[PDB]
Amino acid sequence: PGIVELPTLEDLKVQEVKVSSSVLKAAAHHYGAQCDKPNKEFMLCRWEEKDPRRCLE
Amino acid sequence: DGPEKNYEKTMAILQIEAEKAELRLKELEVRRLMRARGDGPWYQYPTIDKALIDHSPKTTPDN
Repeated sequence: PGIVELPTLEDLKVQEVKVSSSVLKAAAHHYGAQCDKPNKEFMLCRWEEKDPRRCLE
Repeated sequence: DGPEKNYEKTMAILQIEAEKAELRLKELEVRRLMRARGDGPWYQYPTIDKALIDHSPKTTPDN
């Protein structure tokens, strides 16, 4: 009934924030205020496209 | 009464009964065609209405 499309390994390569839970929570408030433009556009695309494979970038 | 009474009157009996006869035969077959194909005003069975569904954004993205 069709194919499954998923971007190859090289596409989903990126260094991840390697800090732990407490670090993120402590800086979460200031992180939300500063880096919201990338957050808002990412999750808006997540809810609109309704597919991570079209929102990996 | 003469023969024009019973003659024209019996005509009326036959014509009315003939139209009634053919309407019945049409109804039996119309009812059959409606129940089989379903593309008709009657013989339609309840389906869940769309307005019950909710389009508001949910907690999870993928919905």
